[PDB]
Amino acid sequence: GMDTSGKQAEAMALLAEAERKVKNSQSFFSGLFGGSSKIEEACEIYARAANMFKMAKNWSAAGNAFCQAAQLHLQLQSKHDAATCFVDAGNAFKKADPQEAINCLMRAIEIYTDMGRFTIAAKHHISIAEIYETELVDVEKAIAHYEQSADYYKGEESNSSANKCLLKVAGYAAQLEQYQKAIDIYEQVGTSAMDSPLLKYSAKDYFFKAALCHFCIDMLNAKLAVQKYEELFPAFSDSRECKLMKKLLEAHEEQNVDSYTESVKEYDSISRLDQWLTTMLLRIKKT
Amino acid sequence: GMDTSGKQAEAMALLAEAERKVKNSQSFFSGLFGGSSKIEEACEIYARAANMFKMAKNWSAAGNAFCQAAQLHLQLQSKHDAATCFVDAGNAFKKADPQEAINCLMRAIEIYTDMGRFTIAAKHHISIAEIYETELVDVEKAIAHYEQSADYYKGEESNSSANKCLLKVAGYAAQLEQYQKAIDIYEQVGTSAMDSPLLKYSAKDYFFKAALCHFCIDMLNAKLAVQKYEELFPAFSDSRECKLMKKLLEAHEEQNVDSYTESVKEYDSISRLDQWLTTMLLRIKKTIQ
Amino acid sequence: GMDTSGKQAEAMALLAEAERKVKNSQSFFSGLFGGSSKIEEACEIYARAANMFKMAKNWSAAGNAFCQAAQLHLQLQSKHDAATCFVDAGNAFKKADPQEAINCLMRAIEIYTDMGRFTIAAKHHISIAEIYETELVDVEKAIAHYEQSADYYKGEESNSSANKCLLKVAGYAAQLEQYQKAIDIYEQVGTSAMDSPLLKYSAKDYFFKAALCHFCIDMLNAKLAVQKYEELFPAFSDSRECKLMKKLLEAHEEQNVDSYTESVKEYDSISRLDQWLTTMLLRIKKT
Amino acid sequence: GMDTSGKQAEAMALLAEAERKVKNSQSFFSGLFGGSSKIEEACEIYARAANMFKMAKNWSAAGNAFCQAAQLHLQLQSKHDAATCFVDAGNAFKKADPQEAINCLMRAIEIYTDMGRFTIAAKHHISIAEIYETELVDVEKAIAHYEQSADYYKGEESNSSANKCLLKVAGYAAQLEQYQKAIDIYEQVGTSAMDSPLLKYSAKDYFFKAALCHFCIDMLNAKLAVQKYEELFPAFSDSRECKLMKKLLEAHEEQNVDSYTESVKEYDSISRLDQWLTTMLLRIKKTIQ
Amino acid sequence: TRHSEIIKLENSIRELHDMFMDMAMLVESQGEMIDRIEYNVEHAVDYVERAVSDTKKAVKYQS
Amino acid sequence: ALSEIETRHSEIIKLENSIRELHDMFMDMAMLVESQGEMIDRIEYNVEHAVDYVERAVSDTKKAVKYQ
Amino acid sequence: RADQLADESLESTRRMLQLVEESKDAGIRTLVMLDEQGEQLERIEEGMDQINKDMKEAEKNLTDLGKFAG
Amino acid sequence: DESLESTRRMLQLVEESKDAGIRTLVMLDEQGEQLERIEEGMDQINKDMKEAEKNLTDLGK
Repeated sequence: GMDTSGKQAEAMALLAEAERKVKNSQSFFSGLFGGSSKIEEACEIYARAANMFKMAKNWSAAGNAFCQAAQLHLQLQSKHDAATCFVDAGNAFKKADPQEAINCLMRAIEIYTDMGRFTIAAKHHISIAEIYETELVDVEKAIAHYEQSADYYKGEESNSSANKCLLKVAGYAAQLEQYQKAIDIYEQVGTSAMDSPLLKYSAKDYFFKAALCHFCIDMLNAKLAVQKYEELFPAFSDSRECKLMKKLLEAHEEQNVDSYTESVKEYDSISRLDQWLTTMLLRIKKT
Repeated sequence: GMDTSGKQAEAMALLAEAERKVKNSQSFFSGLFGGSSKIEEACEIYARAANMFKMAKNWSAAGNAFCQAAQLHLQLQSKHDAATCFVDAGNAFKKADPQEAINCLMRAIEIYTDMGRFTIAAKHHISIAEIYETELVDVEKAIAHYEQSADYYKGEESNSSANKCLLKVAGYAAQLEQYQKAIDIYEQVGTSAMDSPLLKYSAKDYFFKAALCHFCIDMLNAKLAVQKYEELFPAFSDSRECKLMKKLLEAHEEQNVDSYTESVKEYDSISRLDQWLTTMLLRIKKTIQ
Repeated sequence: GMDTSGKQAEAMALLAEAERKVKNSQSFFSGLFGGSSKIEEACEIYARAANMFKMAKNWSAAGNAFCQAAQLHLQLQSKHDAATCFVDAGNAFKKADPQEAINCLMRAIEIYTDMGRFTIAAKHHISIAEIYETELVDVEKAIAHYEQSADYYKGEESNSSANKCLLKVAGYAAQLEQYQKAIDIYEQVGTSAMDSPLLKYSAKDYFFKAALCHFCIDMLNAKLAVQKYEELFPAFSDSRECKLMKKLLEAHEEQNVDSYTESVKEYDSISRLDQWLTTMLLRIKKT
Repeated sequence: GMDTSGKQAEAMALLAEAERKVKNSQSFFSGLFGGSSKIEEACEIYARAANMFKMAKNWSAAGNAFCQAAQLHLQLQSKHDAATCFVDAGNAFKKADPQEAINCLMRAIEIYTDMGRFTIAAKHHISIAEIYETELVDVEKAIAHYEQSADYYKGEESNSSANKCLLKVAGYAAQLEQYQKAIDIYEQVGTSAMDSPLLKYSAKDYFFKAALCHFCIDMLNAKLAVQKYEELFPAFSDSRECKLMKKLLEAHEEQNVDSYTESVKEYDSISRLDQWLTTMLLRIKKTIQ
Repeated sequence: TRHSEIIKLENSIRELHDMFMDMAMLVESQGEMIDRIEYNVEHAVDYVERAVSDTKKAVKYQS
Repeated sequence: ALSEIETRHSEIIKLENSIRELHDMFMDMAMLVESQGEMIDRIEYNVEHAVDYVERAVSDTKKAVKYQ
Repeated sequence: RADQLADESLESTRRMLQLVEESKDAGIRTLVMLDEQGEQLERIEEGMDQINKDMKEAEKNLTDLGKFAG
Repeated sequence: DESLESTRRMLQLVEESKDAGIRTLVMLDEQGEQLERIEEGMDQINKDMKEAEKNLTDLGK
């Protein structure tokens, strides 16, 4: 609330009487040693003070209070509550300053891995990867996080999530021009999708992308690769992707720019392209 | 109805028992000790009677009983049960008399936001806004409630609900409020959707609405806005919305009623029109001079 | 096979030990006052015995055991568990003999409404209506249950659920040569579907039906109804239904039965009808 | 990687710790008689070692530890946790040893159905059949497991899952088993969808399949069944499959392989095959003489 | 050329029809799962509330 | 032949309309089901957390009873 | 050659009309259906959050009571 | 000539609808996948809570 800052000042005072509580821990708990529940309610006031900080839109203060509550509560007991508090602090830190969110999420990841909870761990790994992508520029750390999350997913037969994460990783690697990994992924996912009827309509796109990656490295082997794909799937040639690839590769034998330029323009006239394909074509067809 | 007649008879009997229980509560608060359990039993019978009232079609009696039970229960250092009973009273009051439903829902919102559950608070905020718009003839409080619900949604990362809330509030404000906010929210939602593959090939309509909002105030700013849109979004130039606006502005510049009227009549041939766009076109046409 | 035979054998054994349990437990309660744990244990024995009867493919005895457990448990001053047992007995009795299923489901509905939960009560009402409709011919009880369920759904602001029941009731009422209820429901639902951003397409459909049933009385009233609906729904004339109805009216005006039948047959050829519409059209053609 | 080797080293250390803990646990039960904590802490050690070991990328010993901990937990009269650990061990063994996974999952299924949970048992039966048929080449046991799962689903009016299982069973039977069961199941599933809220028009394919099986039996049965379905289900009359079947039957009647071959070729060109109808048609052509 | 493009349209419309035939059953099965999970959660909430309340009153009042 | 081409013109108009209805229809589908997906994700997370919390709750309560 | 023109045109119009209307009505029924699952998910979310609150408060108060007893 | 450009528009709309319906299928599939996990978790919690509360109540006697 825009006018809830008087009680957020009172909530700084609430964290202050939590400070009085730690003062009790310093001196008064000698006679109140059985007041472990008192420490618990101290953490409780911590949490609700942080909560109204969140309500007051003070992201830094809310995250600081969350981290303090997590640290106080993680007295070698109730580790789940500490992990929840840490992830709450990370979510609060997502906006404004997200760096410390990274470390708190790492701590929650470690706690869950020790406990044995994997889907949440991989989801937080994806969260840190995406916050790296959208806020920072590091991609290799994002690649490692995606690899680890996909490994966790595939450990429990979570095939689709790992497949999508690996597809994103392959796209990034192709953007990062590591074509062996990209082709291996694009074609493992394509051959896996073609296995079941529910996704047999998607394999063509993966095959076409894999073909481009292959055509990127070795022209002479591109014909053999596309022939292998065609024979593997009889209904791959009929798709416009295979015909367009054949046109491009057969026109590339002779140095006529007009042929492939008009081919790509004609294809674009039916539907708009995306940045990845256009950039890949612009880079590759230069030579 | 014999069924309803006996139902109301037993409801009156339970009301008499509730009177007995409230006098018991007063005696245990002033005459005895430990009445907390006795008044909790009173609350239990009150809830039974109120739910039976709701089954009995006596919405007003059910809501009154629920509100009384809630306010009596508030004294036992408990809040969530109070929140549930208050929301139940508001739901009962939704039909018939919803005014007190508004206030009880405000109380429930206050309790929930004090506790911490944002999403339920936002859901109740949008419920309040929708009931207010459907049954109360006033929009500014609706435009306000939509804004808090949008703030709650976007603050908790729930993007889709916030986006729809912003779109609805901006569209409603455009009709009766200044168009700068309409422009701002429409542009924001369109830009956010452009990257997202969900609404990317439907954001053209939002751009069209923003272009109309620009067109209403002045010509030159509308031309600049549409040029900026087609520059940022190349696939907007080919859109049916861009040719429409270009011919419309060409007609408006020359001050010819027939061309604009026949053009809009033609474009109608594709599908038809909507309650907002027709009024929009009429309003902008009326000031051709 | 052998699994079922065994299950039945040890289930008869368990019923023997269960009757021994109830007898010896009441004896022990009288002679020693051991509390109420033994009654609960007998209840769980009844529950597991009924479950293994169900596994043994003997629904009548399984439902009997479920009812006995429910009555003993509610005798133990507990309802929710008793209500669950009653609904389980009703489900078991659904097949084979559903007559007592009706009464037990009514008892479950009664206890649910006494507690005050409505959605489950409406669900059970519609289930009983379906039982009456499928297994019996007393359509009046089905109408009563359907309208009660519609009342419950509408009172709880579940408009979508109420509309289905209202349409069912309107169709059934139109079947039994009563058209006031059918006309009212059809027109009300058509009006309520006017401003639906989704359902608007079908707003016409319901309207059409009403006119047909409204034509069962006379001609001029049907003409007034169609024109009024057309003014209310300006686009209604776009569809063919209005053209077909005008053809019917004009043909019937001048005793042109042949054109009436030929137009009906042509509309059937382009789009075939159902039993309801065919019967209504032939009944109309009778005069 | 350091992480792997360290995980395996600490896993061996903690497995030895668990073994000595259980032996000292047996000693202490008589020596001090502390109750049964000793065993439960041993089981916790076993579970932690197993989970962190399956994080070590090694599966077989992880599942073995899971099974051992589950057994040492079930010997303390605790069943549901032991059954969940059995299921986890089966999942781990899925990629290590199919037989052990199958045995553990059968144990879990029997204990679950003893508890009284049918849906979980049916899901486990379906998983058993899927793993059995995907890697081990055999059907009849898979057919029995699918039938059991369908029966369990029908026991709790789970119509959709039972329908899908019966459809798969009938397809398998038609491919290999005799056609009476396939005919019955296909006809029943096709006729149980005439009032489908969303599948009011998909049953035609099922009907066609049934007809194909009838034509697998004899031409006379083929025509009689085609007629029966024609009158019983009017819509199938206007279906393309009906015309195709009529053409194929009339061609096969006069013993002109060219007509049958051209009919199937044009049908496939118009619409792609499915790899199941093609084999059936080839078998039919093989008996043209 | 018209024949080729109309054959392409024939293809595309057939795949669209088949795709809807695919979506329908999946959606219906999802709904069937939803109903059962809803029933089970309602049972669980009712049992939890009543059991905890009754046990708490019984173990609080005897003192 | 003139009537044939006129009927085909009517058919193409109808086809445009129907493809003008199905496209917007599918977009409505997409948005609504995406909202459903987000909300199922949220509820699943909350359910799993509740499961863990109640499991540890019973563990601690039974240990405390054992202390008695 | 007008015979083949007319035959193909009739076939095309019939198939386009039937497939278009069928796909329409199909998607239509899906539209009508989705809202039920939407509201079911809403109700279950309400119920589960109620469960979570109730159980959490119960257990925390019960730990407090146990500490008081000891 | 108008027929040909209308055909182009039909191709564009049809291919767009197909390319979006495919991912609709995909996301429907993940929703279905999530349903089983959430249901299993719900059943497990119910089973544990029932056993726990009943055992504690029995011990209370």
